[PDB]
Amino acid sequence: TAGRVVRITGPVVDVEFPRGSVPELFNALHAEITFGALAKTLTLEVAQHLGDSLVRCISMQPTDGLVRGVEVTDTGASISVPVGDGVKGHVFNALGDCLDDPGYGKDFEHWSIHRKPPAFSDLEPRTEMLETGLKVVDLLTPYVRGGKIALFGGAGVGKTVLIQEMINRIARNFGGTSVFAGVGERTREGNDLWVELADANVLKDTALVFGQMDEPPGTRMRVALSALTMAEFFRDEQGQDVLLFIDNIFRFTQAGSEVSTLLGRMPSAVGYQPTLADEMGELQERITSTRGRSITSMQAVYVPADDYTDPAPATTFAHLDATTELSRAVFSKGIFPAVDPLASSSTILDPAIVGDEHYRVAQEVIRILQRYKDLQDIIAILGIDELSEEDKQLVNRARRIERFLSQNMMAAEQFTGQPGSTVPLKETIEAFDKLTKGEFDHLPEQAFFLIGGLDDLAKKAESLGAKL
Amino acid sequence: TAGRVVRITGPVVDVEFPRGSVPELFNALHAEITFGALAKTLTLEVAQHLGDSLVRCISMQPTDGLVRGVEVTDTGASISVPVGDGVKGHVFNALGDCLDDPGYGKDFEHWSIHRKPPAFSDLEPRTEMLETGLKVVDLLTPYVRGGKIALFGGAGVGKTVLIQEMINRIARNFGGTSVFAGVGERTREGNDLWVELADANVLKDTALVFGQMDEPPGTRMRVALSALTMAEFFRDEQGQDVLLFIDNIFRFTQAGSEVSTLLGRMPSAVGYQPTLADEMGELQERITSTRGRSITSMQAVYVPADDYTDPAPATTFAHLDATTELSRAVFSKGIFPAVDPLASSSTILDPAIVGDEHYRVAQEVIRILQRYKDLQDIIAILGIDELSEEDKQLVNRARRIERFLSQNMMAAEQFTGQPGSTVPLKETIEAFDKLTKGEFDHLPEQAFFLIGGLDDLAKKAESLGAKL
Amino acid sequence: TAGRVVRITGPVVDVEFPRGSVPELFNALHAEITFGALAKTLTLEVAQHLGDSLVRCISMQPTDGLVRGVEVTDTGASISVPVGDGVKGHVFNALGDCLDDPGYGKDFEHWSIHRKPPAFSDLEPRTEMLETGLKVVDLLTPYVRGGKIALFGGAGVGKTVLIQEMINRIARNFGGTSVFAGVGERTREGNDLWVELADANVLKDTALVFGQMDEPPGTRMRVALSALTMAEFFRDEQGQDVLLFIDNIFRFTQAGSEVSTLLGRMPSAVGYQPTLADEMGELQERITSTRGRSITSMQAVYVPADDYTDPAPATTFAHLDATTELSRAVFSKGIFPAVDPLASSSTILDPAIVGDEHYRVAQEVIRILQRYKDLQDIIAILGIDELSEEDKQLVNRARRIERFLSQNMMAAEQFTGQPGSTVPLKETIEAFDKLTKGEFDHLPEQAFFLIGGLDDLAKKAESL
Amino acid sequence: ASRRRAMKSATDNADDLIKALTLAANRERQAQITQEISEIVGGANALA
Ligand SMILES: Nc1ncnc2c1ncn2[C@@H]1O[C@H](COP(=O)(O)OP(=O)(O)OP(=O)(O)O)[C@@H](O)[C@H]1O
Ligand SMILES: Nc1ncnc2c1ncn2[C@@H]1O[C@H](COP(=O)(O)OP(=O)(O)O)[C@@H](O)[C@H]1O
Ligand SMILES: Nc1ncnc2c1ncn2[C@@H]1O[C@H](COP(=O)(O)OP(=O)(O)O)[C@@H](O)[C@H]1O
Ligand SMILES: [Mg+2]
Ligand SMILES: [Mg+2]
Repeated sequence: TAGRVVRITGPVVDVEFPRGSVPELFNALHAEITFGALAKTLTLEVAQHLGDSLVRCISMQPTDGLVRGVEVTDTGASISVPVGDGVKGHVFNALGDCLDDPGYGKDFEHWSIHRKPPAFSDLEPRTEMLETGLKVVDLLTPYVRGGKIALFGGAGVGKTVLIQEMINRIARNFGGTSVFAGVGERTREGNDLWVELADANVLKDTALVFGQMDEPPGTRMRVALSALTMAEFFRDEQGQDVLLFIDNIFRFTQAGSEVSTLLGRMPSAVGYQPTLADEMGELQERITSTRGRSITSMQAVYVPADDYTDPAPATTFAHLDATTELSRAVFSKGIFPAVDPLASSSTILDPAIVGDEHYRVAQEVIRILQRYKDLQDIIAILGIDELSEEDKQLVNRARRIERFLSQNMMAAEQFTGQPGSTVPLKETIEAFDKLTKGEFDHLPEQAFFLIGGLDDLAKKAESLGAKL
Repeated sequence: TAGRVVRITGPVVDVEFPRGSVPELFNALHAEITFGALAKTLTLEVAQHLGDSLVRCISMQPTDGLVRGVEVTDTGASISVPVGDGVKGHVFNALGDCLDDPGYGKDFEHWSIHRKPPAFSDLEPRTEMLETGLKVVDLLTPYVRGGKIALFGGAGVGKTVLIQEMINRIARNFGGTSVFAGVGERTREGNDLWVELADANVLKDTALVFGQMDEPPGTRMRVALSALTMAEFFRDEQGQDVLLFIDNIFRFTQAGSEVSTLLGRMPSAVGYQPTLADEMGELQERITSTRGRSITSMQAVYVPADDYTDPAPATTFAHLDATTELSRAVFSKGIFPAVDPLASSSTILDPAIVGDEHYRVAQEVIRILQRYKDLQDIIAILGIDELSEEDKQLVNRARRIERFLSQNMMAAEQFTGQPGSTVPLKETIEAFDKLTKGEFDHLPEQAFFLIGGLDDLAKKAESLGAKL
Repeated sequence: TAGRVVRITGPVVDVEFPRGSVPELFNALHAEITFGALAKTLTLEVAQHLGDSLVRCISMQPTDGLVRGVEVTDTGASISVPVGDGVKGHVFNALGDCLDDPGYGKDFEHWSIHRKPPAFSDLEPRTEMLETGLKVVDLLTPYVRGGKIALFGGAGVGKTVLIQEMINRIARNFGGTSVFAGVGERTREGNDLWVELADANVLKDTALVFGQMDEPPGTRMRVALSALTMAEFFRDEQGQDVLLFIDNIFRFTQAGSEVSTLLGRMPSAVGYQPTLADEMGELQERITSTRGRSITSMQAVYVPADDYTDPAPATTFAHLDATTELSRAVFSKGIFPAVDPLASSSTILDPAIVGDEHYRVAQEVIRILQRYKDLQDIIAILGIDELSEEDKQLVNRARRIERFLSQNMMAAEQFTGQPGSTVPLKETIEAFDKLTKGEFDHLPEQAFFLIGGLDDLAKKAESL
Repeated sequence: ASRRRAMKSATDNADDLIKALTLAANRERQAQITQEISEIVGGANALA
C-alpha cells in the first residue's frame, strides 16, 4: 500500500499509489533521502489528486537528494502539532518538533493543523479598546481587545520593532498565554526574540513556532497553521485569553504563491496564486475570538516594493479590526512609530465606543493632517510663505501634531539608549486637544519629537530655551 | 445530417457533423434545451471549422441547461432578420424576433445580417452641415448629413443623454426612416427610449433593435449587424434617407473580445482580440452613405476607463466624419454637454464648407481654450495675479467661453429640472465672435452657465445683477 | 547526411537530420531557394536541438520562396568571417561576404565569430589611458585603452568627422587599424560612409562590416560579433591596436530581443530577451587589452524614451568606460570636435589613474565652464552689462578655455586645408593649467580657434 | 533680492520635482510594458 515518487520538481513531489490506497488531501506522507550529507525524512503533504492514482504533494523539507521511485508511506492523517500547557516556554518548528529540546512534546496530545473556522453563529463582534500607551495608536487607530490588528509596512519601516513594542506593552501584563509565529522572517530575529523573552520572564507563558526564510515554501506556508493550531487549543480547550503574534503573514502569502507556481496552477494578477483570497481567508477566519473566548491577534504584513496596491496586503486588509499602516515617507522624517495617520484606521474609532471627546479630537487631528497633505503640492515648490494666514497657522499646527504623534518606544531603546515612555489615553486626548486648539503654537517643532506626554513636552521645550 | 454537441464551455459550443454536412461559416444552427425551467431553442452561429467535421459556434442565448450529444440542426443560412417598412414602429432583438408583438414580421422578407460593404466606386464623400442647435456641436464639431458621427466618452459622461438629445433634434422632424440599435446597453434605457419615442410620435418612423448587456456575447456581437441590415435595406431598397443611432458600438468589440480566447485566439495588446481592427472595419464600412443614398449614422463610443489611447476607441476614430469627444474633466466641472472642445473634430470644419466667419470664430475659440489649458497649472500654483495683463484678460475670456459652450438640453430636463434651448447657428457664431472680442467681459461668468443664446445671456445677467 | 526543411515560419526554420548528423549549436547550414525571382543560398544558424533529430535555426536571409523538404547542408562550423590584412578597405556583411566586390576574400583565413574572452589570467589588472592627442578628449574625458566609449550626438555635430578623426589617430599614432560595425545600418548611411571614407583616404585603414536595417534579426544580431572577430584577429594575430566602432549597440540588443521572441522564449522585464545581460557581456568582454595589445571601442548608444534605467542602456552602461556627448550648441559655435565638456565624462578621470596634476587642471576647467554655463542665461536675457566684474573676468576666461578645447583635427583637413595637430598630454595639461590660472586672458578670443599646443597659440596670437 | 532668492529656490524645487516625476513615469512605463507582456504571454500559454 506504499507509494513511489514519480516526479520531483523542487519542493513539489508527485507520488503514485496503488489503486485504492490514494491518500486523502492534506495527508502527511513520508519519504527518505539517504544521500550522506542531505540524509533526512521528507514530510510531504498531499495537495492535489492528479488522477491515475497520482497525487501532487508539497515537501516540508528541501527535496535535494530525493530519487525517483523511493517508497512513500501514508500516515493516514494530516500534519499534527503538540498542544497543551507543555508547549509554553518552548520553540517549535512547523512540524511540531521542539528545537530547544528535541524530543520534547512527543507524548502530548497532537492536533491536526487543518480545521474549519468557528461556526458563524459563534462569532460575536469585539468592540473594546486595548490601551497600549502609544499616542498615535491610542488616538487614531485604537486596538481592539480580542480583535485583529495588523501592521502594514514596506522593507525596514519598523514592523518588527513595533511587534516587539506590542509584546512589551501588552504581553507582559497579560493574564493568559501568548503564541508567537515567526513566518518566513530572519532566523536571528527569532533567536533574539527567544533570548529577550527569556530575559523578561515572558517566555514561560509563550509558545514560539518558527518557520523562517531558509525554509522550503511548504514550511513557510504551514508554520502559521501550526502556530494557529496551538493558539486554537488554548482558546477552545482552556478558555485562556490568547495573544497571537504573527511576523510575517505576507510571507505565508508569498510561500503560497511559490507553491502554486510549483503546482502548475495558472498565475493570477502580478503572478500570485489564483487561490490567494481563499487561502488568506481560511487562515484569517481561523484567527478570531468567539463568544466568551478571546484571541488578540497582531500580524505584521510586509508590503512588496512599498506598493500598497499589491494583491497580498490588499486582500489582507479585509480581515482586520485595526490597521496600522507604516509609511516610508513618515519613516524618512525620523518619526517613530512610522505610522501613516491618514491611511491607518480602526473599526472602534467611532463616538459610540471611544466617546465623543476622543472621537472629536481624533477627527480634528485627521482633518489638520489631511489639509497639510493637500497643501504639500504647493509647499514642495514654494515653501509656506505663499499660503493664506489660516493655512500657515494650520501647517505649523500640523507639523507639530505629526511630530508629537511620534514617541520614544520601549523597544527603541536598543537603538538609541533612550528609555521608552507610556502615555495614558486621557493625557493623550487632552494633549492633542490642546495641540489642535493651538495652545502649543509657540513651542519649537523639535520639542514635540520623540517624547511622552505633556510633562515631557514641557521639559524638552525648556531644554530648547522655549517656555510652555 | 444533423450534428451533435461535443463540448460546451460558456457561450462557445463545439458541434460535430457527419462528413459532408459541415455547415458553412456564419450559418445559423439550432439546438434544444429541454430542461423545464430553462427550456429554449439555442441559435448558434458557426464561427470556425476545427477540422474532422467539428465546428466551433457562438451561442446567441445562454447555454445553461444544454447537454452534450443533443441534436444540432443546420438552417443552411446565416442569421436573418425581417426587412421592409413593417419593421418601423416595432422593437426587435438581434435574432429578428419582435418583442412588443411576438410573432410579428415572421412573414416579411428576411435579409442575412452578414453583408459585404458597398463597393469603393459607389462611395462619395459627404460635405453638408447638419445643424443641431447645440452651440458647441454646431461651432466646433459640425455634424455632416449623410456622414458618420460619433460621441466618444467614458462611462457616465453624457453619451446617452446626447444621443437622446440628437434624436429629439434630428429624428423628430426627419423625413426618412430611423433605426435605433441598442448594442449591449441597459434594458431600463431601452424601455425609456421606447416610451419616449412612443410619446413623441417618432416611433411610427423608427425601428428598434435591442441586444442588452445581459445578453450573452453572441447577441451583443450580432445585434449591431441586425440593426445595420434593417438600415441597409432602407438605404438600398426603399431609397429614402435613413437615421441610424447606435448605442453603444464599443459593446460590439467588447463582446467580440469576450469570446476571443474561448474561440482559441491568442490575445492581442490590452487584452483585445487579434481581429479587433478587421471586425470593426467590416461593421463600420457597412455603415456608410453611398452615392445618392443617405445614412446619417450617430454612434456612441465608450472609452474604457477614460483612456482615449485604448485600442478600441483608437481604432474607431478612423471610421468617423465627426467626433464629439466627451471628457470626464469637463463633466466634473458641471459643464454639460461635457464636450472637450480641444479634442473633438469635424471633417467639414474648414473655410470651404462652413464659411470664413464660422471657421475663424471656431479657430479663435480653440486657440483661447488651448492657451487657458496651458495657463491652468500656473494659475493653480502661482495664482492668477502673476500672469501678464493679456493673459489675465484671456483667462477671463476663456472661462466665459467654456461656460457659454455649456447649454441646457431638452434631454437633460429630467436632471436639471430646467427646460432645454435651441440656438441657431448664426446666433452661435455671432455670440462667440462677441465673446472672443471681449464684448461680454463685464458679465459675471456665472451668467454664461447652462443657457441658450444671447437673449438667455441677457436675462441671466439681469438676474445676477449685470446688464449687456 | 544532409538534412531537410520540415517547418518554415518566417525566419525560423526547422530542419531534420539523420541520427548521427545533427549539427552542433550555432553551426551554419546552407539551404537553396531555387524560385527564379527570389533564387538564393540561404544561411541558417542552429539555435536549438528540439530532439527527435530536429534542429531549430534562424535564417540569415528572408525565407520567402523556401520549400519544405529541400536539402540542407551542414558546413561543420559556425558563421566564419574572413580575417587578415585583406579585409581592410572592403565592405562585408555579417556572414563575411564582401559587398563591394562579391567573392572577394573567399580564400582568406576564416575565423568563427563565436569566441571566448581572454582568459582571466591574460587580462591586464591595470587600466591604461589611451592618449588620443585631442585636447578635450585627453583632458576632460580620457579614453581607456581597451575600454568602451559611448558616443552621443544628433545630426550635423561632426560625429562622422569625429569617427574619421579617431580612425586617423589610431592608424597614425598607434600604427593600428579600425573596424566599423554597422549594426542595423541604414543602407543610405552605409553607402554614405563608404564613399566618405574612400574620399577621406582612410578606407584603406578600415574594415567595414554592415548588417543592414532590411535584414532578418539574425544578421543584425551577429554583425557585431563578425566585426569583433576581425578586430580580434588584428589584435591577437597581427599584434595591432584596433579601434572598433559599433553603431548602434542598442540595435544589437534589439535584434537579440527580436530573435529571442522568434524562438518562443518568454520576454523578460520590459520585453527584452531573458539573457540580455549575458549577450551584452559576451559581446563586450571580448573588447579588452590582452598581452600588450588592445581593442578600444567607440559605441553609439540609443537610450529608449531617454530612460537611462531602461534595461538596454542599463546593461550597456555596465560596460562603458567613458562618455562623449556631441552638442549642437558647441558645433554652432564652430568648436570642433563639438564635444560637450560638461555632459561628457570618463570613469578614469581620477587622481589614482591620471595623476593629481591632470585631475586638478581638469577639475578647474570643469568648474570654470560650469560657472560660465550658469551665467549664460543671465547674459542672454539681461546682457553682459548686469554681470559683476569678477563675473565678466570669469566669462572671458571661460570663453577662451572653451575655445581652446577646439582643435584642428586630422579629418578636418579635407574641409579646411590646414593639417591637424596632436597635442601631447603633458602639453595640454600645462596649457590648460595656465589658461585657468589666467595667463592668456589678454589675448583675443579668435586666437584660440582650432589650434594645437602652446606653440600654435603663440603663433596665432602673433598673426593677430 | 529675496524674490530673486525665492524664485531660484522654486526653480530648483521644480527641477527636483520634474526629475522625480520623470523617474516615476519611466518606472510606470516599464511596469506597464512588463504587465502587458505578462498578460499576453499568459493568454498564449493558456491557449497552448
Ligand atoms: N522606534 C524606533 N526608533 C528608532 N529606530 C527604529 C525604530 N523602529 C525601527 N527603527 C530602525 O528601523 C530598523 C528597521 O526596523 P524593523 O526591523 O522593525 O523593520 P521591519 O519593517 O520589520 O523590517 P523588514 O522588512 O526588514 O523586516 C530597525 O533596525 C531600527 O534601525
Ligand atoms: N446635459 C446634461 N445636463 C445635466 N446632467 C447630465 C447631462 N448629461 C448627462 N448628465 C448626467 O450624467 C449622467 C450620464 O449620462 P449618460 O449619457 O446616461 O451616461 P453615458 O455618458 O455613460 O452614456 C446622466 O444620467 C445625467 O445624470
Ligand atoms: N572640424 C571640422 N571642420 C569643418 N567642418 C566640419 C568639422 N567638423 C564637422 N564639420 C561639418 O559638420 C558636418 C557634420 O556632419 P557629419 O560629418 O555627417 O556628422 P553627423 O553625423 O554628426 O552629422 C559635416 O558635414 C562637416 O562639413
Ligand atoms: Mg521585520
Ligand atoms: Mg449610456
